[PDB]
Amino acid sequence: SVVTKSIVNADAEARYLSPGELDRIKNFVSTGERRLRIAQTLTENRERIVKQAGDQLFQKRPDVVSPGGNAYGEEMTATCLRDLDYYLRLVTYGIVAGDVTPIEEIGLVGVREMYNSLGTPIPAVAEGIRAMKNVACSLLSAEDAAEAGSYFDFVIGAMQ
Amino acid sequence: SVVTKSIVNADAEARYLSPGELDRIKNFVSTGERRLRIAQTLTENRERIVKQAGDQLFQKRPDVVSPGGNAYGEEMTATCLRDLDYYLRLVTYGIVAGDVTPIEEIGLVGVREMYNSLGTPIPAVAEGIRAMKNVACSLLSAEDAAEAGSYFDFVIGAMQ
Amino acid sequence: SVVTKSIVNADAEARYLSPGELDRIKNFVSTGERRLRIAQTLTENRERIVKQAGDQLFQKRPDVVSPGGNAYGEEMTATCLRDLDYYLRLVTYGIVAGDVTPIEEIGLVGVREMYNSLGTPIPAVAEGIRAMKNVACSLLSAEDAAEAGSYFDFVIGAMQ
Amino acid sequence: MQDAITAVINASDVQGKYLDTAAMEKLKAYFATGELRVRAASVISANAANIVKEAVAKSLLYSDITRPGGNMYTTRRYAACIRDLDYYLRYATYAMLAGDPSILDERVLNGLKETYNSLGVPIAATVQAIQAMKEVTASLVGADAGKEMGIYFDYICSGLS
Amino acid sequence: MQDAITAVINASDVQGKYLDTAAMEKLKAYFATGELRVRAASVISANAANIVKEAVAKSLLYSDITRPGGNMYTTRRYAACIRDLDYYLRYATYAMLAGDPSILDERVLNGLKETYNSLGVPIAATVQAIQAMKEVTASLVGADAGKEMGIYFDYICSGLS
Amino acid sequence: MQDAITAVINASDVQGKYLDTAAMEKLKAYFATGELRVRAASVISANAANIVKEAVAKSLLYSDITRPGGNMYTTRRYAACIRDLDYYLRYATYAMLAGDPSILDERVLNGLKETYNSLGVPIAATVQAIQAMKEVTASLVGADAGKEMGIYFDYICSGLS
Ligand SMILES: *[C@H](C)[C@H]1/C(=C/c2[nH]c(/C=C3N=C(/C=C4\NC(=O)C(CC)=C4C)C(C)=C\3CCC(=O)O)c(CCC(=O)O)c2C)NC(=O)[C@@H]1C
Ligand SMILES: *[C@H](C)[C@H]1/C(=C/c2[nH]c(/C=C3N=C(/C=C4\NC(=O)C(CC)=C4C)C(C)=C\3CCC(=O)O)c(CCC(=O)O)c2C)NC(=O)[C@@H]1C
Ligand SMILES: *[C@H](C)[C@H]1/C(=C/c2[nH]c(/C=C3N=C(/C=C4\NC(=O)C(CC)=C4C)C(C)=C\3CCC(=O)O)c(CCC(=O)O)c2C)NC(=O)[C@@H]1C
Ligand SMILES: *[C@H](C)[C@H]1/C(=C/c2[nH]c(/C=C3N=C(/C=C4\NC(=O)C(CC)=C4C)C(C)=C\3CCC(=O)O)c(CCC(=O)O)c2C)NC(=O)[C@@H]1C
Ligand SMILES: *[C@H](C)[C@H]1/C(=C/c2[nH]c(/C=C3N=C(/C=C4\NC(=O)C(CC)=C4C)C(C)=C\3CCC(=O)O)c(CCC(=O)O)c2C)NC(=O)[C@@H]1C
Ligand SMILES: *[C@H](C)[C@H]1/C(=C/c2[nH]c(/C=C3N=C(/C=C4\NC(=O)C(CC)=C4C)C(C)=C\3CCC(=O)O)c(CCC(=O)O)c2C)NC(=O)[C@@H]1C
Repeated sequence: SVVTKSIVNADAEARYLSPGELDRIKNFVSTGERRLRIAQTLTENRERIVKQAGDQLFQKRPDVVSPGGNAYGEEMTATCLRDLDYYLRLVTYGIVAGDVTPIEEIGLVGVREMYNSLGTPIPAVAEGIRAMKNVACSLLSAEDAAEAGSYFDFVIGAMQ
Repeated sequence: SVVTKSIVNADAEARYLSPGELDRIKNFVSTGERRLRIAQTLTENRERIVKQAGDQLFQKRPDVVSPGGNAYGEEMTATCLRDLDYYLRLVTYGIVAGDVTPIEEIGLVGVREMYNSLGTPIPAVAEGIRAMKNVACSLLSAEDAAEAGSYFDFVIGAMQ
Repeated sequence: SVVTKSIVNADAEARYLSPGELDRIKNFVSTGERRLRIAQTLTENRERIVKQAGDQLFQKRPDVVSPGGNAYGEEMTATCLRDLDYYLRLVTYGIVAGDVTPIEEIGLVGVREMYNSLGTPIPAVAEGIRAMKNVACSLLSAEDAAEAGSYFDFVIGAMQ
Repeated sequence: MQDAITAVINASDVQGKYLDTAAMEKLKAYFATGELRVRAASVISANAANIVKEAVAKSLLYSDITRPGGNMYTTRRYAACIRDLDYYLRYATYAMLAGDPSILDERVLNGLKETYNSLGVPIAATVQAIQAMKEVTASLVGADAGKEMGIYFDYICSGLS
Repeated sequence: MQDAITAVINASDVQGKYLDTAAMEKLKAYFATGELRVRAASVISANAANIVKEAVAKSLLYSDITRPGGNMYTTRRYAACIRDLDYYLRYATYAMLAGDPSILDERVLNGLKETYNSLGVPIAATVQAIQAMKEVTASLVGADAGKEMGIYFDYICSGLS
Repeated sequence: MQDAITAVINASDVQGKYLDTAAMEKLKAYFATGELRVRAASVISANAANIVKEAVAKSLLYSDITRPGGNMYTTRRYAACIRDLDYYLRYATYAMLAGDPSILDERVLNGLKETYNSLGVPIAATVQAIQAMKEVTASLVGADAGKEMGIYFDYICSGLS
């Protein structure tokens, strides 16, 4: 969070938090209620987002669910929708945290090493979370869709 | 001491003490009897030096013993004369050691951090040991006053 | 050995042995039988090589076995022939190892520090192993004398 | 390190669950008390030198530790002691501002007791100094902010003992 | 480190004896099996990624360790685990190619159990992964080369336990 | 480190007292014996290589330790041993010249026994070498200077055991 980042930077230089850094915590705590509502909206509409994002993902990339692909079969396709559920769960942490550190530490650090070993196409995984972004943001308002979308974009960029 | 310094420098380069460094111990042990007499003279006239140095110190800096100052009152003034006694005791160690290391390690390393926390004016403390120098050297001979005075000057310079 | 060197270099860069490095083990294991025959020939003719090399060594350097020298007397001369036996035993390890690491680690690393403390002339020791080289190579064939001689030369060069 | 927000996230992360209805209330508790934490941090930052000064004079000064033979004796060990109180006050403010004592376990208390017992620093005397700052800080920041700081002051004292 | 050749040399070195008639036969045993060791190393080097992949899918994947709460969970700890199998496979190949497990004691097993028990890595799960690679490697390299590799695979598992 | 002078100063420093009438006599004892210490140091410095040579030949050479299997065997371990005797002789001279064994505790004996027991160096053999140098040094420096050196030679041997 911004509170954690402000303390780490302040502790590094051996000093108390500056008036500017304290102000970054002041607005963070005031706008905390806003981000919790955004997190709840995605949490309530969790099953719908994963299903629709999957349907759009397999439409754009049929080779993954076709014979020879990584997500071929009911079990392999169901496991792919769980990956989407994981990153959707990480996005909700990223939103409520106010930064992309929870998303980074958990499901992004060494993400290509995982999928290359599994044999999963990571650009296909990146295209999957693109589908979640559009389905998730459509539920949220115009202002909230812009805020929540920046966390999805970070997950897309890390995979690319 | 010079013996300690000669061993530390010799051990650093991995070698026995050089003919020159051994000669620095030869004259040190011969002139040791001289410095002990200087140390005893200050030790015998210990109470007089502290009293007169205090009287001169408060004459030059009345603000410290005036209302609002650091040494205001009987207890606060008595504590200041103890500080003078400490540095006088350190000077006697410095003399008998043949160098300013005992003075440095004990009462000088992080001396400004102490007095700034206590709220004591350190230039006033430096002016205090100036008084001790003049009172202490007056008891000693012309040759001994020059030798003993160099240790007082080191304590003055460290505070400044 | 070449196998040890190939693994150490491969482990340093974090990788499996290259096709070239594996080939250095392929020829090493094939030519292993050749070097064992060379090692046995020196081992069988062990007592003769040391005796003749000693006789030639003391002929070229009589001062060592003369009064005042390091190898003066029966016990001191016998101890010198043991040194020759040690380096001959190390040469046989060097041959069978395929490199001069066993010779280096055992009897060469800090060899001048030993002989300078003992007071032995190391160029005389180098001249001793020159005698062993010529006596040892004469027993071996033309091809084997060239191979085995390179290990003796390494022991000569390390002493110089 | 962790704070009140990320600590709740990691709790739900290990279980593999989304943010629960109970977990959301823990975050709302931190956000509602956010301005109260920041207000206290600015007061302690301004009166950083004074809190350490009064705490030392109240508990440490004029006693065996300051006298020859004691551990505070000499300017080096005196300056080294007030430096620790400057750390304890600063690291206590981080723990309060973060709302989680994870920073105290990692970057302060980790191998602190062993370092003192080796060098010969008195733990009982150190605790009285930190407890002195707790009372001094509470008077400045107030009753609400003073209690929250006191939790992390007592946490440092618990780690030493 | 040591190999089959230098290990025999050091054995004769400590005794202060030349290469015995029995000691020569130990070297000839290594030289005769030299091409068989090199052939196996090239096969494992080519199928380095596949051996680790199949071993993880057989033993590790689809279980509590991969799920939230487990030790393989998260991409960092997942990537860190397959990295260990890449080491164990590579260091096992060195031990086989050298013909002496001295490299495993020095540059792998030295303080490995203590590092896991500190961080909280399951040893029982790690052994199953290495034992999985032993069966996968044996099918590729053959029966002769598979047994020799298995000695140094089991040596790593013995060091962990 | 400390010497005879600064050791007396630190003793009076912890008590918080000036140099006592008894404390002055301890310093005068060091100054009166100052030229005797310096004379001995110059003799050992000149005969530094010879003292170590004779000590090794008397105690260490022609025995199991020098033979294959022993700890002095090989040129690396032989050269490493005489290097230690060069240290012990040099650090013993510092202790004598300083008149205080504080240098031996800090920059020599600190974790020395643990380093040997790990590597496998014989302590009993090391003591005989140092005790050999004590007898060799005593013949050169004399009876007066030989006794004073012997105190710090035996101090090193006491630290190892
Ligand atoms: C006198 C020249 C100045 C002065 C001094 C003053 N000092 C104090 C209090 C203390 N001074 C010390 C000093 C030392 N401690 C050490 O270990 C050493 C090195 C050996 C020194 C020099 C200490 C420890 C104290 C704290 C009391 C204690 O001993 O426990 C005061 C009192 C401050 C107060 O208000 O409490 C004063 C006034 N005062 C002056 O005006 C001069 C400039
Ligand atoms: C003051 C209340 C007490 C006290 C303290 C004292 N400390 C030391 C020496 C050290 N103290 C520390 C403490 C910290 N290091 C850190 O990184 C942090 C925050 C993470 C703290 C709180 C360290 C590292 C040292 C060693 C450094 C050094 O230069 O010595 C001393 C000196 C001990 C000595 O002999 O060296 C003292 C006196 N003293 C008291 O009397 C109080 C109880
Ligand atoms: C879907 C967009 C893509 C896809 C995915 C797919 N994944 C798997 C198997 C696993 N995926 C994971 C993922 C994670 N583990 C984590 O800890 C995190 C961070 C929180 C993530 C994102 C794991 C652990 C597995 C292993 C199974 C297990 O949970 O134990 C598969 C199956 C591969 C196989 O053949 O076995 C697939 C297919 N597939 C696609 O086609 C999309 C590109
Ligand atoms: C995989 C089969 C198991 C597993 C492993 C796992 N390991 C770690 C962390 C580390 N692992 C090592 C291992 C090695 N270091 C080496 O140098 C070598 C060869 C000589 C090996 C095999 C090291 C050094 C670390 C620490 C480095 C780091 O960045 O953490 C973790 C993460 C633990 C953590 O919380 O940090 C994991 C998960 N995990 C499993 O579940 C398998 C049983
Ligand atoms: C012969 C060519 C030269 C010579 C040699 C000589 N050596 C000694 C005594 C020793 N030599 C050794 C040598 C080694 N020790 C090792 O560990 C290795 C590596 C494997 C070697 C080469 C040792 C240990 C000794 C000490 C005796 C012992 O074994 O305990 C002497 C005797 C010196 C004396 O006066 O005591 C001599 C004369 N002498 C020559 O003249 C040639 C130049
Ligand atoms: C000689 C009397 C004995 C002996 C010694 C021996 N020592 C080693 C290895 C080391 N010895 C030291 C000793 C010191 N380090 C210091 O800094 C000081 C002064 C402060 C001393 C005295 C150290 C650091 C080492 C390790 C360095 C290294 O390169 O190994 C060995 C070799 C052990 C090994 O296998 O590595 C030996 C043989 N040997 C004897 O037999 C005598 C009893």
